[PDB]
Amino acid sequence: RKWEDWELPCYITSFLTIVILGVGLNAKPDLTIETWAHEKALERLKIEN
Amino acid sequence: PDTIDRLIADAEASYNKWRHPDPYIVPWAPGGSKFTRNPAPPQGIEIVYDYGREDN
Amino acid sequence: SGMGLPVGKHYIPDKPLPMNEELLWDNGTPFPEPCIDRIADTVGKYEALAWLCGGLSFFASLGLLAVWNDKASKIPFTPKVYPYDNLRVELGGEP
Amino acid sequence: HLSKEEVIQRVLAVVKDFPKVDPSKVTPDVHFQKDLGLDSLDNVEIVMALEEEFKLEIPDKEADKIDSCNLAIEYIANHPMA
Amino acid sequence: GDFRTKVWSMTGGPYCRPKHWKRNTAIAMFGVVLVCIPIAMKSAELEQRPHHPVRPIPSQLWCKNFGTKDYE
Amino acid sequence: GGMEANKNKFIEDWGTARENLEFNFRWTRRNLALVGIFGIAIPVLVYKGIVREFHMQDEDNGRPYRKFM
Amino acid sequence: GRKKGYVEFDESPPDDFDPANPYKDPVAMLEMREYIVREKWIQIEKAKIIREKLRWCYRIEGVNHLQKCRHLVNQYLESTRGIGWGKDGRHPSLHAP
Amino acid sequence: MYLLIVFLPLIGSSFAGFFGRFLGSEGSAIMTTTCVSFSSILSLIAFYEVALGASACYLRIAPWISSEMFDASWGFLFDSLTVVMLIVVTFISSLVHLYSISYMSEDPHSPRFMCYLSILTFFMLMLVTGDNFLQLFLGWEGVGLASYLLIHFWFTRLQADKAATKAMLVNRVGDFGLALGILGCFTLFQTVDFSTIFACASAPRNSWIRCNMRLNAITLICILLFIGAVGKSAQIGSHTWLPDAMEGPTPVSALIHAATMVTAGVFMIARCSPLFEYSPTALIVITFAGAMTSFLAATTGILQNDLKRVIAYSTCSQLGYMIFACGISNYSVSVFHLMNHAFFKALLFLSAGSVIHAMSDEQDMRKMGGLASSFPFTYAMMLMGSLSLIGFPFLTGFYSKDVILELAYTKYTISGNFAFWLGSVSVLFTSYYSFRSLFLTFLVPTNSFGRDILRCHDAPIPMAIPLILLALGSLFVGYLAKDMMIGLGTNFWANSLFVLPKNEILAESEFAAPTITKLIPILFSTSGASVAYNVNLVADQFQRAFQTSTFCNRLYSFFNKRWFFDQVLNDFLVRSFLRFGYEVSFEALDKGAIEILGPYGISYTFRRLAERISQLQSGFVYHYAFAMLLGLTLFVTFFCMWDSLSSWVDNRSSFILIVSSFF
Amino acid sequence: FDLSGLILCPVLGSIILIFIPNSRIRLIRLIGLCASLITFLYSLVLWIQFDPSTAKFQFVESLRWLPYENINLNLGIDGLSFFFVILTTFLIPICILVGWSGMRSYGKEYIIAFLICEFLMIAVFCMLDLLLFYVFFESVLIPMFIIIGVWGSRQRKIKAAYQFFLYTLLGSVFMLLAILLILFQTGTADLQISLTTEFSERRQIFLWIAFFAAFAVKVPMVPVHIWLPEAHVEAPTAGSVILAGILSKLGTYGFLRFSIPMFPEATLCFTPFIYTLSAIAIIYTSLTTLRQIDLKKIIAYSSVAHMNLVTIGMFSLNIQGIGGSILLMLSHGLVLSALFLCVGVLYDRHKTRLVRYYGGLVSTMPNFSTIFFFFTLANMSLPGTSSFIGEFLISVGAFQRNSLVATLAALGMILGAAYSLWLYNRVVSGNLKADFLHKFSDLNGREVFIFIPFLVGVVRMGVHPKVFLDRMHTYVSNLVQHGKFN
Repeated sequence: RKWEDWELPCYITSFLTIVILGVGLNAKPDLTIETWAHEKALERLKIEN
Repeated sequence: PDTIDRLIADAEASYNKWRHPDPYIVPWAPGGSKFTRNPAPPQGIEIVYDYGREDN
Repeated sequence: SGMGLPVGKHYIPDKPLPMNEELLWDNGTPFPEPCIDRIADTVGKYEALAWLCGGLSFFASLGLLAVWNDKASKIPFTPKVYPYDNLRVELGGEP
Repeated sequence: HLSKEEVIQRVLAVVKDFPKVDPSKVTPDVHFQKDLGLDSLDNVEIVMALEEEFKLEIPDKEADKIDSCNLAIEYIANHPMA
Repeated sequence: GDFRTKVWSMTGGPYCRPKHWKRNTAIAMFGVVLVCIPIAMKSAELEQRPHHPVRPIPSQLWCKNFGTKDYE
Repeated sequence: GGMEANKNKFIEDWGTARENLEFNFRWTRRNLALVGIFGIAIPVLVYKGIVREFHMQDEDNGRPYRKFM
Repeated sequence: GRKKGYVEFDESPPDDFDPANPYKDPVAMLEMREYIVREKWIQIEKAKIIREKLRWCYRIEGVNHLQKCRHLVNQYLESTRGIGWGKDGRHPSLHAP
Repeated sequence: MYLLIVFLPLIGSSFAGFFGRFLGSEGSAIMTTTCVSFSSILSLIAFYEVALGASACYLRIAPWISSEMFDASWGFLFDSLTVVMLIVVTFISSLVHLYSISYMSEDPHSPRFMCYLSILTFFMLMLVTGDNFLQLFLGWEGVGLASYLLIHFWFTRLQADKAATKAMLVNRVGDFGLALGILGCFTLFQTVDFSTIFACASAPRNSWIRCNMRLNAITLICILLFIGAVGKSAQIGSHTWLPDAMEGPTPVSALIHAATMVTAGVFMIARCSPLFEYSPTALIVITFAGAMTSFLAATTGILQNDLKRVIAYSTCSQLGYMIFACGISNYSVSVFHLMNHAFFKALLFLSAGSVIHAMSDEQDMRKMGGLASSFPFTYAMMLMGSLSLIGFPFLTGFYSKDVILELAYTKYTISGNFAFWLGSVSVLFTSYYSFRSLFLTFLVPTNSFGRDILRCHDAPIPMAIPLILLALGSLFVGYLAKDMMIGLGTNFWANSLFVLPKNEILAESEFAAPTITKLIPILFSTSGASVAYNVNLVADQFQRAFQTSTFCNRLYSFFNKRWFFDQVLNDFLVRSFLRFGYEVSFEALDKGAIEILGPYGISYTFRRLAERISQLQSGFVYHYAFAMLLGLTLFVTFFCMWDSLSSWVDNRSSFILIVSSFF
Repeated sequence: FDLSGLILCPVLGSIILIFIPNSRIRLIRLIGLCASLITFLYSLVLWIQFDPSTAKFQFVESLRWLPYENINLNLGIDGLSFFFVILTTFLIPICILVGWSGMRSYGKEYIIAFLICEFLMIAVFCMLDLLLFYVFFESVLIPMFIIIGVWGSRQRKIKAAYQFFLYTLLGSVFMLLAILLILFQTGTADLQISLTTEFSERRQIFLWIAFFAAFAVKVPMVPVHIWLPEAHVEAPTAGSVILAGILSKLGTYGFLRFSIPMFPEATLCFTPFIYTLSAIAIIYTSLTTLRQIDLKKIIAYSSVAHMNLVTIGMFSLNIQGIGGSILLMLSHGLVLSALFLCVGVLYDRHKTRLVRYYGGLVSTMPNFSTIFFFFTLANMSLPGTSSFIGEFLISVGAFQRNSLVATLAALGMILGAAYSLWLYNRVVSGNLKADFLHKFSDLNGREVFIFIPFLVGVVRMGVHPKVFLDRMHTYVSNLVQHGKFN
């Protein structure tokens, strides 16, 4: 079958979206305020106890 | 015929008063338990292929 | 379980529709019924309400009879007392 | 589907099993009022018995329309749930 | 039906009997066996049993998080 | 293809009448009562109840009741 | 570009911030707000740690969980006293010092 | 193993629903059934490990909803109660899958049917093994969705669509109540985890502000959770969906509205026992609602002329029984009765479905007489299940309902007295209607049409294998599990079920209940059986009374038509809400006052004002010179003479006169 | 990888299309789609480099607009605007993909208008200047009005466009008065200074009233929602997608960004007012959605109800409430876009909107039935969906703040499970009406692909909302902590 004009750009951008999202989100450092405050709270609790 | 009509009306009212709350209905009959369960496909229905295309 | 009869031709409107026809839960069948159906067509809505109120009043009267009975006042055994201060520490009391 | 000969035989049995009916003069093409001499209420009783035997429900208008053997056989044979 | 044979549905359609349904079902069995392996390994890794069982149990063969948790 | 619905004149008239209800408003007794009950009274009661909830929270907290519009 | 993936913040209120006139310095205002947010998050995470150890106490101790985890219950309930930002619907018996 | 238990139905359902064109009607059935069977085998192994090994398995995958302290998670709590529910759900699901294989052999959409069955099994397993309230809610409404989908399985059936929408709306009202309860619990405890909530449930005894009312926080949360359990268990408040949910096929009814879904409210009440034990008023409300529901269902099921309707009302009555068994602060008894009811009610539904399938989908008892000879095995199964449901001595129902009645008697309280009265009368009515159904379906001389009698065949092998297993369970499950679940001081439940020391009356009932009060259920059952025999088989006056006595006809209609409760509630509330949607909200406000005072009136007024302004430009040089002269004169008067003008006139008055001139 | 580059990507494609003959429709379509997809990928690359730890605006860029008067152009994101930028940039290529079949009749002006709208949306969401934010806020008025008027189905498009333009213009004009007053008072329109400067309580009340009017024109409240159903009905399917998932979200964004932190005391004073408005709007709009006959009207009123739920969730000034508001904003953008796409597919196949003609589409459109069922579930906020995540977090915040308004909002669950189910059953379940409709076609490859990202996004944001939640906790905490210093 003959592919539509939109099919190639749409499939390339879908594959690029999948790879970019997966690789970037998994390789992004976990620098969230939640984890930072969890580490700080653990240190403070260890100091207090 | 006039008193016949009044008798018919009175009998209809009496029947409407004393009719069964849930009268028996054949399952495939209109209002039954099997009504429109797995109906046969309607006739004169067409499925169109290649509806939306960039070029015709 | 098994194929049934064809539903038949639906109703093609030939007269002006009522201004509330959306309150007619019509299938593709020639036998449509409103989205709100009264299961007991023989009785009126107010008569059904009166009968339901009578039933609920029977429930309330039986509850009032239970209250008037005072079964707790005729209990045949003293309340059970557990050892070690009625399990204060086990239940969570201050030790 | 149920054969037209069996439909005819069962309808004739229903008609013949009637008090005010002479079983000899029952033919697939007789009329209730004319040939074997029944009134309207006997006709609707016979229609109800046919319904009960054949496991089918007829609308009231068509039940009134059924007034003779030939009509009864024709309707029951045309019905697919016989 | 007459027109239902031209309608593609994910779950077969009316009276779906493919010619190779046996082979397809065998392939589906193998696919279930394949997909259940990572789930089983993740189960064995994530299970926590703070209490040692009274009797030896099948989960003691693969799960090791038995009595390794404390509230401190 | 020829997929356009077989438009029914009466169904289309019903749709147009439904979407053109603004011409039929006449400020009758029923319309005035409905507007005054479900357009004014009910929202006012909801607002009063919400303010009452806030003031009950203030009383339980011991704070000074808050100021609202 | 960022150097490494671990957060670096200071555990001290920003200087040149006047509590009497917090709105005099915009930078000081915003940094003080950020520091208050960080401290509240630290308190929230401490309460979460206490809650986790409480739940594992309740799981480890069986029927006799009311006396073995009583200290953890009290610790968690006093730790959740001032966690929230807009939890004014919570009763003061559990949300007010 | 445990994630395999939870997700095996999901894998089979997803594969059969995404590749059902390749598996077919037989391949999809085989796949779903084998997935559910392996899930059940793993559930039995988990039962060994957890309940019989005194262990406990905990799991956690992802935070799901993660906020400052909204501690949702994809956890799995495997306690003894969770495992018991796992066995019930998985075993009933496997038996229903086999029954469906043999039942939908002529239905075109068997693959989709099996996909729906397996996805509902997965949702129910997620509900049962819920670590926290959010996962419990997800399972709740997922099973609600799956039941809605399965009810209108024949989407072409108009009443099936109606019933599915009604059932899911009632379950949505229940979900609204349960979500309010979850919100209150989270506000109180700053957590949704069951472990933390149950650990710190006793400490808070403060008040609470809700809807401008001051209520106890614990009692409020428990009452809202019970309201959530009302919709799913079909209690007196929101039971209208259960009888109407019979429009779905019989395997649907048996699996969903007899064993797994409709017992989710009872399961949740037992689960939250450490939270419900500190709300005596909530327990009182639970007892009252359970007793009322049991009596209402028992009376309603008397005059039903439909097998599925009768068995659905029996299910509702048993659910009310176990609900007020929970309200006597005895959840171990309630879960035992839940399991026993699952067994024998699934048996009844499967047997009735076999009868209906063989009788060309008759479903009406008025045309079902004289089938005892033509249905030996099916009648045997129906008899076993009916005797168990009545509580024939030493069957599976004798070990569950009798103890419930004894506890209700021994609970010396107003609620206990109410529950005891209604439970005894409901036992009487249950015996009556079960024996009436048995007589009408099998022993009354033939009333069916000759068309169905000729072609009637008893249940085939895959419809009989589930029946045999369910009969064995309905024989021996009650006896085997009595010491395990309802025994005296058993540590089997461990910490899954919590009962306060002051609320335990099991030993008190066992060693205090007089022999006559112990034997009341048997006497009431046999009296009801005799009454059923008298009414059905030797009686020639009931029809004449119903046709010539207006009060008798009204009473018959009242008891036949669901106590008129469905009609009254539906008509009044739903019709009022439907009328408000168009008569008030749309026509009177959206297309009325808002639009009249909005774009419509504004457009008309601006059109007429623009026209009037344009009338000023009359094209007359004299008019233009006049306008110039008025402009100059007004400027002179209002600026040069402004001292006297301000001493005399006011700006407000001048502008008001201008506006009044403009009308 | 900068916000200026993100803004400039639609401009280049727009210019290229402007300078291309209309006879090369294939080239026009391909270039427009390529530009939209390139911008989407560029925004994703901006996503993989977003810091969720800091509270400062991340990619601050300064341009000299007016050297005096301090109205310099500031471009920046902080975490709340970011997901809206991604949402607009993702939704734009869907609009081009929709009109792919009959784009010659639409012409290159269709794609040019949508690209200009994308440019304006990115400019609005990436802005740290109050005056320039208002400039682009009211700039979005041109392309949407032109789209609705030119590519409307019937002659009521004129009235719909008139209502939309007049309402939004009135709101924007009052907002402009308030913004100019703030500029004169503070000496600058910079967002940081406007946040760090005080206002008098009377001045706060008046400025908040003006801002509330402006934004309540956009987010449909009780008196000013009647312009939205007509706009969706008369706009094309792509225009409806944009107006549902983009412009209302713009309005609620502007409200949440410039009203809550700028005027704390005014928000506290007016909090019960918006609670009662939102509860009344939710109940009334759900009930009037129940009794509707037009598909576009049904989904438009669902939009009104869910947007009122959003605005009932913001003043629950806590992390749960505000995070749920933002999450349900994104989820409702996706769900509204998907539902309007389904209705547009139905209209394109069969040129009618009344549900009386439709029925029994399972037998002919099973893939469409499955997609419609999933998206009606998402609109219903079934657990395991992004709409459920947002709604439950909003309800948690509302119950922590005010139990009565929380219960009133939770009453929306029963009503939203009613009209969604009843509409789905009407359209999809039942028997075919061969007299009305007798030729049918299931979803083709293009439409199926268009629906793929919506399903994936909804499932990912419902099952695992951790990414979206953690990308905004810092901003939510700072926004709630703005007023206080304790």
